[PDB]
Amino acid sequence: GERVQLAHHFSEPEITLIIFGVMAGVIGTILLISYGIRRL
Amino acid sequence: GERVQLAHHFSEPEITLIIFGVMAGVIGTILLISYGIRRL
Amino acid sequence: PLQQTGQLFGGLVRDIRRRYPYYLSDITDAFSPQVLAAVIFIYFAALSPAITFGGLLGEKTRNQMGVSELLISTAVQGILFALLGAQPLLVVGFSGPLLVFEEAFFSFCETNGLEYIVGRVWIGFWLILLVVLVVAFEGSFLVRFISRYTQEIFSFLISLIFIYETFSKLIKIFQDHPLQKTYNYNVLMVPKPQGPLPNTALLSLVLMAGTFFFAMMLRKFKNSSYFPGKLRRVIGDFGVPISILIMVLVDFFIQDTYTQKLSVPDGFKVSNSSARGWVIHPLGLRSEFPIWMMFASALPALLVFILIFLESQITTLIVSKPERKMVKGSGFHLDLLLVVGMGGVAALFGMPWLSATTVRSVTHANALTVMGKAQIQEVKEQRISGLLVAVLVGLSILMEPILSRIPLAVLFGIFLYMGVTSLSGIQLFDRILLLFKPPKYHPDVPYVKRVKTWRMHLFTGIQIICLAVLWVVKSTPASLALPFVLILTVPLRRVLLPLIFRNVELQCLDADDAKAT
Amino acid sequence: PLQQTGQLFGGLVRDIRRRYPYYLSDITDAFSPQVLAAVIFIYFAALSPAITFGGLLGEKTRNQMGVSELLISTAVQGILFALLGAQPLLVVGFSGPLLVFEEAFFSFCETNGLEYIVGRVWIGFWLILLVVLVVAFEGSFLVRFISRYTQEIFSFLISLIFIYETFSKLIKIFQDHPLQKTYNYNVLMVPKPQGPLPNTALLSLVLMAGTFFFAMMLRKFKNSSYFPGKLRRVIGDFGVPISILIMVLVDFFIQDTYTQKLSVPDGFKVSNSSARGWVIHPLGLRSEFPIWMMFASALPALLVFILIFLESQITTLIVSKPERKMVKGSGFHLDLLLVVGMGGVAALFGMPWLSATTVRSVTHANALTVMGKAQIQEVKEQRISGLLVAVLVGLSILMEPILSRIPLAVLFGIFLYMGVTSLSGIQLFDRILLLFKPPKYHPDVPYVKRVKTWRMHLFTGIQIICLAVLWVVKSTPASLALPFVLILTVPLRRVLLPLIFRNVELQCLDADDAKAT
Ligand SMILES: CCCCCCCC(=O)OC[C@H](COP(=O)(O)O[C@@H]1[C@H](O)[C@H](O)[C@@H](OP(=O)(O)O)[C@H](OP(=O)(O)O)[C@H]1O)OC(=O)CCCCCCC
Ligand SMILES: CCCCCCCC(=O)OC[C@H](COP(=O)(O)O[C@@H]1[C@H](O)[C@H](O)[C@@H](OP(=O)(O)O)[C@H](OP(=O)(O)O)[C@H]1O)OC(=O)CCCCCCC
Ligand SMILES: *[C@@H]1O[C@H](CO)[C@@H](O[C@@H]2O[C@H](CO)[C@@H](O)[C@H](O)[C@H]2NC(C)=O)[C@H](O)[C@H]1NC(C)=O
Ligand SMILES: *[C@@H]1O[C@H](CO)[C@@H](O[C@@H]2O[C@H](CO)[C@@H](O)[C@H](O)[C@H]2NC(C)=O)[C@H](O)[C@H]1NC(C)=O
Ligand SMILES: CC(C)CCC[C@@H](C)[C@H]1CC[C@H]2[C@@H]3CC=C4C[C@@H](O)CC[C@]4(C)[C@H]3CC[C@]12C
Ligand SMILES: CC(C)CCC[C@@H](C)[C@H]1CC[C@H]2[C@@H]3CC=C4C[C@@H](O)CC[C@]4(C)[C@H]3CC[C@]12C
Repeated sequence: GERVQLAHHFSEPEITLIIFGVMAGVIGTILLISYGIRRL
Repeated sequence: GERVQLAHHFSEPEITLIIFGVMAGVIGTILLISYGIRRL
Repeated sequence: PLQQTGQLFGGLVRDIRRRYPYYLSDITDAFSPQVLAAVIFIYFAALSPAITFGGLLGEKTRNQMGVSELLISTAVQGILFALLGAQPLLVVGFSGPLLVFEEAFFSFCETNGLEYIVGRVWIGFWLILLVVLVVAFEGSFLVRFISRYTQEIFSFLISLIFIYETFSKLIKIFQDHPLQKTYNYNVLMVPKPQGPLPNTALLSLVLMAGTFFFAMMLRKFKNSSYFPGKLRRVIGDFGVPISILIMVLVDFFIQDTYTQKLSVPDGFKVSNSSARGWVIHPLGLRSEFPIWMMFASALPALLVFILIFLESQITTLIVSKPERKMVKGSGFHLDLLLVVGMGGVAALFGMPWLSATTVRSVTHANALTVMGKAQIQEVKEQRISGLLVAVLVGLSILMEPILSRIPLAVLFGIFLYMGVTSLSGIQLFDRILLLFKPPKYHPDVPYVKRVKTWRMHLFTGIQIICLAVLWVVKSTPASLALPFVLILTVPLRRVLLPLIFRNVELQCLDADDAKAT
Repeated sequence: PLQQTGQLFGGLVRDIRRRYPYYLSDITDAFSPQVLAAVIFIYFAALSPAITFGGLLGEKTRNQMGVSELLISTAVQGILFALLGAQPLLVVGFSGPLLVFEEAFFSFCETNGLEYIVGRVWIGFWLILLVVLVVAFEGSFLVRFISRYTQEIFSFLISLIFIYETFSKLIKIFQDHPLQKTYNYNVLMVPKPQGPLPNTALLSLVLMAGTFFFAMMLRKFKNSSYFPGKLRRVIGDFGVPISILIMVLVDFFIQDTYTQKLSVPDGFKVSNSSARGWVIHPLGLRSEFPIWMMFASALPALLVFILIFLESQITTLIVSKPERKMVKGSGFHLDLLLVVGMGGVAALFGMPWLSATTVRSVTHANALTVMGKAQIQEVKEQRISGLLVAVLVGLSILMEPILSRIPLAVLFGIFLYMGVTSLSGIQLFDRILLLFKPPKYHPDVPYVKRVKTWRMHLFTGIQIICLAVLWVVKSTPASLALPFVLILTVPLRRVLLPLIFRNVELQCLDADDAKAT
């Protein structure tokens, strides 16, 4: 980065991986729900 | 005319009438000569 | 392309199966000098808006996002879109509504003590979530309801905006250096002239008018009957590069008079080295980013997605009309996914999100279109032109000695040429011209010979009302509501118009492919 | 018209019986707004050459003849020629070759210490003798030996000269006010600016370009399909006055920038009242005029007669071609008599002798032409327009407050319009455009479909060499030999062309009324 950055427990790759994992989990949940609907 | 001009014997109308008279005489003489030609 | 399959990502796969079989021709068909002339045209047509919007963004955001970020984002997104997108003729770049949203978001963050760049990072994070769900459920199938009514309203309005901005830049130049009896002969030039200068506004007007005149004359010469046909078509294809070179030389040989030139940054660095790095921490750069703004970013992300979706989908509709001889297909699902995903990813690095701009894409498609013996013959549908445009836009920082000798006035003339030539295929522009023609001079087209003249003029006047309503909204602080008001034309066409028009009248006036019902 | 009757003054008599019966229609046919627009056009088109040539003549002869004498002579001779002439559409005024003769004769008189104005009086006296004899013996019948070849060479060359001088005036404007970084903000402006000024050259270029653009666009709008047809034709007819008004207003609203304006003299007085008056004595003003110069003035009278005769008769040929739809007739014998006799009379009052100039007369004929639904339909043949033009030129001294607000650049644009629109009916210019076209785009005309393409291009190239030779002769101190070199074109068509071209090819390429042999 630039200047002085506030220190975090998670680095930028780690936090972006966590964010992408949560996003993928939400999208997968929505897709599984949509697969459940229109069948029963 | 304008400013100081040399004085001649004839004024402007007089000299221009002399010139027009000579011109008319020449024109009439040339027409007479041309009419005399082409016939004899 | 707009069919709703009912299969998850079904439109995306069909868009992938539609265009990628044609991949080999997408490189071979670009082996013509017309493609090179189009590359030279679209390089400037994409670089100059990039520089202008980058300077404006840097001034309005304290160089958090500036010229260099916009150039790099434009290059990378254009390269990845040309190499992967289903409609390579689109030009990916920054637009006016995007700048307005950036101003609004910077104001909101400056009010509430939020970090602007981190908020943009989270907006881009929420952007990818929306577009993935849209592509999954084939939300790009709703673009089948954008008939020629909305397409032509949007395209004509955007062209008018482009022409108006082109003229207003010259007005601003005349305001900065007004015509005076006396001037100060020693005025500081760094960074920009601090006072009015002689011969500047008039030379700018001369250069702009000369560039426009040369471009139009060479466009006429393309269709003319002079010179051998091959040489004539070669010179006509290179009309814009020839005009640019002529006027650049003209300005170059006038050493004394000052004219504003192209300005590119020194290097590939951040615009504010004390504000942010190349990667922005989602949790905060200086202060701990609030948890609520991570969830509250969805609504601005919704507005950004609506803006980008409408712009890109309508641009794809316009550049891929059947009457333009597009026989290679366009992918609404793939292009939207690539554009919005690239914008969301570029947000993570403090770089702007881009969209398929209407004027640039239309100009790119026109420059790649071959005319038959008045009739559209074929379109140079290929990926090389956009790829080279994006590469050159990225390399603009390296070629500063070449760009530093190009006045903005020449590019203003090029902009005016693009604006006036973008009105060719618009039937709304044709029907506006019929307002000032006697009915006996109307051309033999389906909307003329099966509709009464006053009915056609009423139909055109209804669209003119919509154009005025949209134009007023643009010049108001609520200029981000333009996509919704534009969407409001669709109920007008599909509901209110049948109440006052017959089916045959609407079929002739609002036709999918200019057919007589 | 050009037949030899064999009777003394037979040609003069037939001209009066041919035209003067139409005298009632020559006044009633002028009740149309197109005639008024032609009056407004040709007023400037004749006044600006008057002021420019008068100023140059005053500079080159120490004001023995200047602006006021030229204005008065132009007005009086135009009024008389409009009321009594057989071709009212001609514009009687001063020309370049006459100015060259004036300079040469002034240098001759200054070398010999003769009175220049008295020598002019005697030349004019010898002029009347020549013209009376020429009309008496019907010397104007030699006009029939000057075919389309010489007419079109002369007209094309004269239009090229007009365009070249119109551009060189703007170049001189740029030279006197160059583009510089530093200007002296305190420059004396009376009588004219003695140093460069900002924005003057560029604004002059802008005004000229805008005037030309508006004139051409209104000419296009005349033949367009927009607006109601009557309103469309009314606007198109007044196109040149509308362009003049628009550009004059545009310059008027720019207060700070200096542009050169039309400058008429203060009043009806001789240019140099310290040298001569309104009446010049044939015997001398300061010294007794030599007797031998009275007889020796015939040779300059011969040269002046050759110049005036060739210019006026070729102009009469051009404006009265059968393809121009002139259905009223023209008199070659009467017009020459009137012009040269009035010139000889005006020499007595110390005023210039004039000629029927090609560009002004062709522009006057074009401004009165009615175009049908591409095809010339009729011409507004009347004496009122030329009479009003001459009256307005006479009143130009009194209307100084209105004339002083009109820039010279606007008139330069109008002259460029006149030059480009005077090349229309010249088939030499039409064949020059065929040098740059493929043969498959050549029109279906007798000189194309009956002559081989390479033969036609050879024929065009032979006429181009004549144009180059005439242009070279103009730019030499022997520029008064141009009428003789142009006369040499007549043997070229009638002797050498049969040695290289077939009879059918010669008939089609040089056709009197554009027929297929
Ligand atoms: C600088 C170029 C070379 C200069 C040297 C000049 C020497 C020179 O180049 O002439 C050869 C060639 C003549 O051959 P030609 O007229 O048959 O060539 C035709 C011409 O190319 C047309 O434009 C073509 O039609 P289109 O456009 O496709 O519809 C046509 O193709 P097609 O449809 O019939 O099959 C061609 O047949 O040129 C000219 O066209 C005459 C104009 C030359 C004017 C050159 C003035 C500089
Ligand atoms: C300011 C004008 C008034 C504004 C009010 C606007 C309302 C208005 O005034 O229009 C009524 C009038 C209709 O009358 P109409 O169509 O019959 O007039 C025909 C028209 O003038 C053609 O140009 C003529 O042919 P040309 O040229 O001689 O070859 C033709 O003559 P002809 O051969 O058949 O005998 C004329 O019949 O004008 C229009 O043409 C409609 C387009 C007007 C465009 C709207 C205005 C731009
Ligand atoms: C880079 O950003 C910093 C801070 O974000 C800017 O410094 C600020 O400048 C403004 C304008 O005067 C003021 O608020 C302060 O002087 C500065 N604030 C802080 C917190 O330092 C700087 O101007 C930006 N640089 C550029 C080139 O835009
Ligand atoms: C008007 O004419 C007079 C002569 O009649 C000019 O006066 C001459 O000026 C030239 C140039 O300076 C010189 O030969 C003499 O100074 C004058 N000659 C005589 C014989 O006096 C005068 O310049 C003319 N006026 C204008 C405005 O050109
Ligand atoms: C659509 C995408 C962006 C997911 C939506 C964002 C929400 C649901 C998720 C994504 C990342 C998440 C964060 C991941 C890690 C942390 C650090 C922890 O110490 C407190 C919670 C906090 C701050 C989470 C809060 C909820 C959060 C912001
Ligand atoms: C064509 C016209 C001008 C006629 C040709 C000119 C000759 C033939 C005539 C016309 C005017 C004549 C002049 C008129 C007046 C005088 C003054 C007099 O004291 C001596 C003779 C003299 C000088 C004349 C000589 C001859 C003359 C010059």
